[PDB]
Amino acid sequence: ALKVGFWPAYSVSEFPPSKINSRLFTHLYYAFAELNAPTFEVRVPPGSEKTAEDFTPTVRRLNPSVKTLISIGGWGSEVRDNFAKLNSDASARQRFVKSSIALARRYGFHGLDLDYQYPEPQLEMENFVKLVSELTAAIREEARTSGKPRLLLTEAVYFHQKLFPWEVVTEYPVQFIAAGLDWVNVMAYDFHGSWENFTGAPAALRDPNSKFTASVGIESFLAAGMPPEKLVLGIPLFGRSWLLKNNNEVGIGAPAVGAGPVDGALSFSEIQNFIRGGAREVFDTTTVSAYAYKDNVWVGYDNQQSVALKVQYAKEKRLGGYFFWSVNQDIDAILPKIASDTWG
Ligand SMILES: CC(=O)N[C@@H]1[C@@H](O)[C@H](O)[C@@H](CO)O[C@H]1O
Repeated sequence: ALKVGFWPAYSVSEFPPSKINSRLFTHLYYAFAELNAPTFEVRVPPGSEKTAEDFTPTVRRLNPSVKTLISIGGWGSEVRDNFAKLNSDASARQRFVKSSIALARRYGFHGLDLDYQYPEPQLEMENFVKLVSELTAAIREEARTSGKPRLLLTEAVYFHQKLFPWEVVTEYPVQFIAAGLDWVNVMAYDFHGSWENFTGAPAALRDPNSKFTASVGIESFLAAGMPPEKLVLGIPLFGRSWLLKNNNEVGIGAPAVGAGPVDGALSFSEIQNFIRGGAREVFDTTTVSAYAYKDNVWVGYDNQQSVALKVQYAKEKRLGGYFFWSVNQDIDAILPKIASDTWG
């Protein structure tokens, strides 16, 4: 049973690793190491070496049996473009594989994660396969030479097995992945947000009149032949916010006029403050989700109830477990506790 949390190093000032309740997790990820083009000598951001080093011993103080992984990449065009440059260059791939393994070992991480959004189109998937093929070979060789247990290898995946459901240009090679990776982190969120001019459930578990749901995505990996234990269901600890066109239209599907605070996203903790400050919270049973609104601000997120429901779902579907992005966004570890209690 995998209980996974992502900690972003950029949150270090407001939420250092010591604040993580690691008793609620089996694995904690450090996000993110840099690809560092053009050499592709992977590294943590220069000047953060101490933070990277202290991460694992720190989180193990509260839970000595917790394991850690370091994630390489992240979202955005720069990371995507750098993966694309890297994967097409055999020499660069060799430098990446060598430096990534060294990076994990340097700081005492138990594994590596690749966060590439996204390996499309077909050429990019094929070249990513080359990278992972070489990385897995090196991981096994490093275990034999060192006498240590091999590093874990995971990767972030789109909510759906096809890239993309509406226009398929490539797809995740599920048998390759099941063979080479310990698990995948399914990003079952950001289905809806301020890029749309209507409010919606940003991480809907299901929806009777929509294909953008966690369940539809999970079903697609399972249909493709992925062993269910290889799938780890992502749950956001943030919500997507909109500014309402009309303050008296406050339900799902209400017209909107742009991103709410802060640039279209609020942490769960910020959403708690929003409610304590007068916002009305609604649970939407149709989508298995929450939303909250006050004046012209509307936010959709996962709450205590929807998280319990999503974790039970993951158990029903026989998944490997769940992950949260990102742990700094729930300062009192409200949702990680509910999730851990639900699975146990
Ligand atoms: C489920 C999905 O694909 N969601 C994406 C979202 O991640 C992205 O931020 C947005 C804006 O480009 O476009 C959506 O289609």
